[PDB]
Amino acid sequence: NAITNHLPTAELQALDVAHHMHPFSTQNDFNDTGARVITQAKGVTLTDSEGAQILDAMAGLWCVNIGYGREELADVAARQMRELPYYNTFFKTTHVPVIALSAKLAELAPGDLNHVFYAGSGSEANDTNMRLVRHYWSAKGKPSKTIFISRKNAYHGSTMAGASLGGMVPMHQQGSLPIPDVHHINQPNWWAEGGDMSPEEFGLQRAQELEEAILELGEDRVAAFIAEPIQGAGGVIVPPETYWPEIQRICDKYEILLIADEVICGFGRTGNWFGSQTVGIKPHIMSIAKGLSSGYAPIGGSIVCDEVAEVVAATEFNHGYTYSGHPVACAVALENLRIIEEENIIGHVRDDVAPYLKEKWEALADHPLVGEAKIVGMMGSIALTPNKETRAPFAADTGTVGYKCREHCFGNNLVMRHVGDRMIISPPLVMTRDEVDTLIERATRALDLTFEQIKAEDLYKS
Amino acid sequence: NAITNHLPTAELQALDVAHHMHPFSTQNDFNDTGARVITQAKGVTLTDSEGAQILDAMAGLWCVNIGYGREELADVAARQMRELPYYNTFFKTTHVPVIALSAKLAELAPGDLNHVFYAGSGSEANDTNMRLVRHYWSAKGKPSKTIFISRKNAYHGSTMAGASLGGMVPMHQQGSLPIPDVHHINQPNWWAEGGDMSPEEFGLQRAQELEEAILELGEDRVAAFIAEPIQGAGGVIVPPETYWPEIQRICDKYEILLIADEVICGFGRTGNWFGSQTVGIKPHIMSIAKGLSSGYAPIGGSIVCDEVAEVVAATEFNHGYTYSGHPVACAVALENLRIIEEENIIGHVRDDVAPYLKEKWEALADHPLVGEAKIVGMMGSIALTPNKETRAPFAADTGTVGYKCREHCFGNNLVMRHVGDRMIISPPLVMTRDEVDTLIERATRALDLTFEQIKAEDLYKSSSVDKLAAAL
Ligand SMILES: *Cc1c(COP(=O)(O)O)cnc(C)c1O
Ligand SMILES: *Cc1c(COP(=O)(O)O)cnc(C)c1O
Ligand SMILES: [Cl-]
Ligand SMILES: [Cl-]
Repeated sequence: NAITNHLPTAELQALDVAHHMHPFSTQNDFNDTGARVITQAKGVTLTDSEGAQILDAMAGLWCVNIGYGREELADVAARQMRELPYYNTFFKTTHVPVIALSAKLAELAPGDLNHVFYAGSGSEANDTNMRLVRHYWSAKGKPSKTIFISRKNAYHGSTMAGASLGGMVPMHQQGSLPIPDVHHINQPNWWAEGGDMSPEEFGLQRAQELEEAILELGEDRVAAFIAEPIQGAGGVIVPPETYWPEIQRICDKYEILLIADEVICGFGRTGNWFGSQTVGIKPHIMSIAKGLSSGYAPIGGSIVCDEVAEVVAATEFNHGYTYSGHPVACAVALENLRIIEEENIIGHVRDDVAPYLKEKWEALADHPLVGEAKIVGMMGSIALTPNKETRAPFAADTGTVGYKCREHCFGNNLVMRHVGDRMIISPPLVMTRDEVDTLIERATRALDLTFEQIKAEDLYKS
Repeated sequence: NAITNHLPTAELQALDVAHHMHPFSTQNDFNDTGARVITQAKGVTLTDSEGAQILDAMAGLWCVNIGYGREELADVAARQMRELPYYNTFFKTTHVPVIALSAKLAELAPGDLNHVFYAGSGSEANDTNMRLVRHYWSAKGKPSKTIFISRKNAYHGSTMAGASLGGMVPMHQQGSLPIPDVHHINQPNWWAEGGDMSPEEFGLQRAQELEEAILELGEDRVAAFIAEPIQGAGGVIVPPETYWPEIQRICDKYEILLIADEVICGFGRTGNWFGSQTVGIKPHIMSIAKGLSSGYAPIGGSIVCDEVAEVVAATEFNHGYTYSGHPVACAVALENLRIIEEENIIGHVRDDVAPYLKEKWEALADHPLVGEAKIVGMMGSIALTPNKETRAPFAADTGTVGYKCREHCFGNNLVMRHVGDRMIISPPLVMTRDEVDTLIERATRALDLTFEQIKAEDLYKSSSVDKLAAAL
């Protein structure tokens, strides 16, 4: 039997759990609940192997920025695969797709971020960052500058390096992690960690932790601060207005590289080409992936400022991947950016859908179960809480209420994910206002069903 | 901002060096000589932006196994990209391409290798292996088993972990590497490191370093031994006949996982589906990429054995990449595997081209510059030497002669690379006998030119200490 969309879902699910190990999963869970089989997608809508139509408020995995079914990219890939499906960039060799895409990326990246080292993923781009930066500081005559400073509940990939830069304890527990010279300061999540400080003062305190970490560890030991402009996988944590201005102040004062992990935030997600632009900072390096190709072809990379590139360009840089700059991926990514740029999809975000989504998403704070509704551009979160006044957590294991809401969302044909007891959305940037209404309608029904179930099941308390 | 094939080569090269940071390079010597722009390819032939045609004896980067120009992979990618160009396998969700690819890999991987964890590259596959294997020994109640044992001059990728697991000193010197709990033993390269030992004695000694390492580190600390069946990037080092059987028997003595890095050797390269079949080992995990999709789309992974997958299957495995199982990459890899299987390309290697290429390649040992010619399946190397009898290296820094030979190759429209003073080839598996003939004629002319050049440069010499040792 050939394995196609024509096989019964149950049969496909058996083959799935028998041979395909899923990311971030307990694989045995698939014996009880088989994996949902997505077979097609168009616009913002997915269809599963039973014909159900799900609104994908997560855009695949924060990445399908131009939405599904844009055929220009499939035409661009086929044409590239026919002419030159692959050649390497190792042999003093190059091709037009990576040349074109590198010039395009330099143009879009603000300031002197004008050079791209290519990777397959956001994880591999942050491996590049670790190796590039340490080599950079040695080449500058300061090889003791090795420490990357990150944050608890940051997420920077799933390689050995990526997982170590992220701040997920569960990830650190697997692989003898973190790798040496990776440190973590606290995250600017006011709702859960703010105490009774104002958001504004809490944002200052959390930013100041970078200067204290520098002084504690020694400036001669610190290589870089790496951070998501807005934490994505941590639960769409929007920092207070005070946070990034004080980070920038600290980075301006001390000899440290600022690494904006733009893997989720890049390419329109926050209303600008880069989250760095939105929050007002000036990184020396940006990690990119995901929205770079709207997820249609695997590709990521590091955009690097002139000064770092110049110093390393005088050295043999012994790093890189067989698929670095893969011509087809580059051709797909370039068409993605043309479609975002020339159809003004970022304008569509800034002026049309994001203001509408904001008004609707922030009104969910009116729901009894929702203590706060945070959103920038097209990434948003809601904290579910048993007490809005105390901002308290539920008594149950953090994520029990989130999981119930998540299940109610999917059962109501909407892709909204939980991180603990926050729910998160990251819909395609081409989403229209009428589509926002459906999202809000289904999110509200799922939130009501979670409320009643929690009440009935005795889980509404702190 | 319109950059296309129509632009002059000189202009394209200026944009390249200005914005494109090349892997494994000194970016600045692109200011000296700009990059060769490859514009198209078909079969085994590259064309560059000036119309020059190059026989690609390296198959892109050890990966274009079905050769260039297979428009089926484009049709499959396009059709997958219109139907479902991306979905994630993170949300208790899946899709048909990753399901079918996994079932095909489980059927092709011998024995109980029946489970695939997907990556984007061979490097990410090895990051998976480190996190998976350490987590597995911890799940088994033995958390102290963390040390990956690897080899010098091994190559296992370029992530923090891939670079660490490889054995390239220049790679260790960038990133504060190797990361902890990685140990390196010596490599089975008899030509350069054999001393006065016979090859098969040397083979046993080199494999015995694995037990020596295990015993000096402690069985309670060791988690895995990882190794390429045949070292590729280190210069296609074919171990002596004794080497892999002893490794295997050492691994069967100890609680240790054998990981075969099949990123190069996999999918026909050595005359079998996997280099482990050819060298006769039973790995617990195989790392895959390159030939998996014939490089037409980026994808990698780890093929995992039943007992390791099942141990982990009972735990939340907090690992994975957005593009793990990417539906277009899978569809392409599947079609690649279909073509390899249904057109019997491995049979074409085994019975037609590999024996012909072996005959002709090993005859290169008759060349006055060549000291040895080693080939398994469709990967080969030759050692360039000033003295065949002693195997003594050139007096000039290692790679001086290899580099000169590489240049004569590219001047003869042949992609033959050097690793130190070895030349290496890894041609597309669908290479025909007439294409072998062109390869060898070009390779032989490049050997001839190299030979008379270094002779004129006064570089055809071992060290004066090695020349005196010619006193027999
Ligand atoms: C998704 C994520 C990554 C991981 O990139 P992969 O392609 O999954 O390896 C890295 N950084 C950030 C900020 C991410 O959100
Ligand atoms: C090429 C190589 C790798 C790395 O694969 P990438 O796709 O470049 O990350 C790993 N192992 C071996 C043996 C390799 O040759
Ligand atoms: Cl929270
Ligand atoms: Cl040698």
